[PDB]
Amino acid sequence: KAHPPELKKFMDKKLSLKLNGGRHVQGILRGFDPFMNLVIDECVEMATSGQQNNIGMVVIRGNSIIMLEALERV
Amino acid sequence: PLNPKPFLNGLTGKPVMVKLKWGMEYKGYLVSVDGYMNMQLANTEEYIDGALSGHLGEVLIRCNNVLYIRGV
Amino acid sequence: KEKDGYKPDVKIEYVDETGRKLTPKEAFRQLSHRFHGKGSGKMKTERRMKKLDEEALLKKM
Amino acid sequence: MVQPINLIFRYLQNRSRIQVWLYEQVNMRIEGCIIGFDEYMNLVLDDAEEIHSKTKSRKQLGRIMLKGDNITLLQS
Amino acid sequence: IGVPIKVLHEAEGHIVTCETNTGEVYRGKLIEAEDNMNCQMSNITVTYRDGRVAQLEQVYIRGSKIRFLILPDMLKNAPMLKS
Amino acid sequence: KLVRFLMKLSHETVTIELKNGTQVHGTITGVDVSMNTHLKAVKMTLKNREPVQLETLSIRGNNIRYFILPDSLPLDTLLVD
Amino acid sequence: VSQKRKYRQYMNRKGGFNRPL
Amino acid sequence: EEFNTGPLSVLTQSVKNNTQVLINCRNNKKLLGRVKAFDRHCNMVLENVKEMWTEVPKSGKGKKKSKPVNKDRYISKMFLRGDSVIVVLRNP
Amino acid sequence: TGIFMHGKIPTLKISLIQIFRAHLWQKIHESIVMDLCQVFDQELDALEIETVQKETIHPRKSYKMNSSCADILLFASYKWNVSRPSLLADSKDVMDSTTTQKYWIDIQLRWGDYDSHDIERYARAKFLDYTTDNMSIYPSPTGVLIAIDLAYNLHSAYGNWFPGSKPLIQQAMAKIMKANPALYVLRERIRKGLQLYSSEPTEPYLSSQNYGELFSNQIIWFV
Amino acid sequence: LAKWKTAEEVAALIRSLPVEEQPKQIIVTRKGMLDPLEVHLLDFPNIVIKGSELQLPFQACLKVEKFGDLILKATEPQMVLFNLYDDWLKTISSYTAFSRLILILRALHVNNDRAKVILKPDKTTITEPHHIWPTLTDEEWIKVEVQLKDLILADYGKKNNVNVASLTQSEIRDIILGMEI
Amino acid sequence: KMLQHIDYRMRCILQDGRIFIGTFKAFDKHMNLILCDCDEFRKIKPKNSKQAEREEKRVLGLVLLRGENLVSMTVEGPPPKD
Repeated sequence: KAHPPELKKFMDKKLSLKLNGGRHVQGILRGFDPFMNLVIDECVEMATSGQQNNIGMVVIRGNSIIMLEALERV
Repeated sequence: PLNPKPFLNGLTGKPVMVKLKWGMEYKGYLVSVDGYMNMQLANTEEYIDGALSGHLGEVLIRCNNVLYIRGV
Repeated sequence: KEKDGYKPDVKIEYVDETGRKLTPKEAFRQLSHRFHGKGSGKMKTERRMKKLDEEALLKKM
Repeated sequence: MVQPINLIFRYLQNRSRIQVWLYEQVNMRIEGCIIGFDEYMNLVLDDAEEIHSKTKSRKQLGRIMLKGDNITLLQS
Repeated sequence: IGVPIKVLHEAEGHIVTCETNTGEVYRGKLIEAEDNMNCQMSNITVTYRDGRVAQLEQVYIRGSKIRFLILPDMLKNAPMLKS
Repeated sequence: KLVRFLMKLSHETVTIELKNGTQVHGTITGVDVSMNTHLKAVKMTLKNREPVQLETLSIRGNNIRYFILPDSLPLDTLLVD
Repeated sequence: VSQKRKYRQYMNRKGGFNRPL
Repeated sequence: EEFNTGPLSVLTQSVKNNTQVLINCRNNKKLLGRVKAFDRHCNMVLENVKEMWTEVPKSGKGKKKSKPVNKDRYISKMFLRGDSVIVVLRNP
Repeated sequence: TGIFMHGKIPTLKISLIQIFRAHLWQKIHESIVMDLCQVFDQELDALEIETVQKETIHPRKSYKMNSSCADILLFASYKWNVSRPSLLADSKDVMDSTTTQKYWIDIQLRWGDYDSHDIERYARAKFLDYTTDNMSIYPSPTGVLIAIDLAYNLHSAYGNWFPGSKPLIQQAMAKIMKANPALYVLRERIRKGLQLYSSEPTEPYLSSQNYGELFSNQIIWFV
Repeated sequence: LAKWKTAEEVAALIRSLPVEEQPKQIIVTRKGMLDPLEVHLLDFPNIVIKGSELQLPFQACLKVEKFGDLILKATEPQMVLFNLYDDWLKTISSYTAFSRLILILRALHVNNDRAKVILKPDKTTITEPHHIWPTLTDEEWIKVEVQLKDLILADYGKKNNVNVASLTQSEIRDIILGMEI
Repeated sequence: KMLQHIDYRMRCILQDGRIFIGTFKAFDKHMNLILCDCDEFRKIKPKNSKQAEREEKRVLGLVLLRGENLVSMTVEGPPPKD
């Protein structure tokens, strides 16, 4: 009965994820599941050390996701 | 080519070391694994932070607390 | 006979209502009480209940 | 329109290397190549190695399987 | 889907605030609020545990990481006193 | 299911230690299937605080670390199905 | 578990010579 | 059937024999005691448990100078909720 | 009691009366029946038994030696495959071409003297006599008889058997003669009557590897 | 008369003491004592009377001025009470307190005056009237403990025709307890 | 047993120590709470203090509390007239 999180507003958008342990990440959304695990293109890591770390396509478990901010205008 | 419950199928009886999320480690021959992947280990020795604090015997390790499983 | 084939783990134990294993002499006394349908006197009742709460107080600390 | 399981599907179609990061243990990271997983997202990984970032230590592991509700990320 | 999730269903498009598991609190106006308390909100200020203030015009917070949700007392009267 | 053993335990004066260390000593009144424990005549000591007398409490069932039952409990006639 | 051994009466029964259940 | 071959065989082989198990719980209190019963969640109702944990006197000097002491308390009958179980261990 | 005295030996008579005072024979027989019924209750599911019934034995049946009656009644919920009557110790037994639903158990205590202390033969004869007896009422023709010689503390059964009954009865009887309170009281009374006791193995004098117990909860004193 | 007299005196003390404080285990240093105890404390079968394969030099107390002077000057027999651990129960464990106490007793037995000067590492430390041993903290206690241990081992090596480095920790422990290797 | 506590002035303890008191009006199967009239506390909570009984306090009004962060309940006073 697990409905998907309502995120076609946020598809192909530049979002900054907040992750669990005070962590942060940035990237383009590419999809989801009903469990809100997000797949991300052009992922820049953006740690608290201050230097920005690009990766690319990553997958983030939805358990660890605190918030999405759409940096791009939806 | 090898999925997780086939993997734990592959190592019921060999010595492994399962690492908890809380930093503990457990070395021994594991006996069995359920659907939730609770673990039954026999002949266990508990490695706290890479140094063993004791031989312990037979332990049940609850599924909500394992971090990984390592085949040694 | 073509018997089944197994080991029966027969365990015979005598316990009180509190789950404590019962001594053989006390077990026999309780058997006799239930058999003759009658019990002890007032003074012995007081003595045994006092011993029971005495052991309770001793072990609680 | 791709999914997370489409990424890990394509990724064990690649068998390249990835680094999983954990729930709240931000210094602890584990590098490996997935051999298999299914829907509880427990992952077996090829010749895994724990890297402690704040000391940059690479403790070798081997054939691993890591539990699903611990991961925060998988970076290629 | 019980009565509090129906209350946050009746808080859609309204001024709402959410305090989060880490301690950040988010005061804005909601856009979508689902069964599992996921909240997509707008015109919103973020207050960290630092005490600082930030603003951005939209956010999407996950439901299980919500600590609680300041609702307006527009909803305190109607109609859930039959509860 | 062992929680069914607890809802047979109505009107017992048990203490409950929670995950926050708070010891709650009181007569249990109701148990859910999720161990949602409703208590009365409550003496609750939140730990690192002085204990407070309260007339009624309702602990959520997830937040229970353990129970503490008294000496006088017949569980051999309670854990049967 | 263990149950109290259900016993019976021999003397001063005021009943039939045979046994009750 | 498979009640007696799974990983909970540590518990259903210890409740049959009524032997004592050692439980490292989540707040690192150690429960030694005999399982009266358990279930899927390891909600173990236990009899005669020694609950052994560690303390320090927590800066009784004012200069933060003390050594950890082993404290224990006895509980007669408990119902340990089994989420806080980390490990259950049968005795050697 | 079931004791038979050949000639009048008044001293032995008074001694035996003192030992068996307070309906001890009846108490022993009743305790043994109840313990066996408890074991049958424990293993009912494995033995595919419907229920265990405490047949209303006559109160004097314990020492009614001329006749007998059934003690325990096993209701099956099925028709078992029973065996020809063979000794409890007979490992090899053949199957009797019959099946039954009700299975009766009889317990017979004896006070065996030197001449006739053969439990195997006594049980065999008593079973083959009572089963054919006209005054012995048994619920079913198929059942077992277990004999206990108190004087020599021996045990053996003879009648029919169904799968599992043999090992169950073997181990039950062993743990019985080991740890039955009634037989314990009888043995203690016999020891006291004979004024024959047993010694003890001194004490594990506290050693350098044993002193660690000194600081346990138990309060200890050094003199 | 003497054996049964001491037995009945200790039995009377046990009787006077409440049941809660009554022991369940009594270990006699002298092996020729347990049997009269077995006879006399029959009324309290709940206790276990045993002998001690190890002997504690409790004459060290008599050698000490306080207990010795009190015993010599006590005209009337009495049941004097003391606490051989000054306040060590609040500082260290009971087992280690007992180990320190027996170390001190054995050191005094082998060499009283030398043991006294060692027990007082300096002449400024004092023992309160309600105390028996000088008030020392963890560091001084450990230093004096090792000093007394080395003195005991030196005496043992001098008297037993053997060196000091050839005994393991098990041997050191059993020797200080009073065992013969 | 919670329908015997509706519309009360309930004292709900969270798992951080952030205490609420307000109108226990609606609850859920997860014990998601809806509380009107609710105010928050951290440090001192009243048993007639020597200084003042209510500081470390904030106005919030009506809250939806998620049941994941919730521990206990206690009524502090009878419900008001309105």
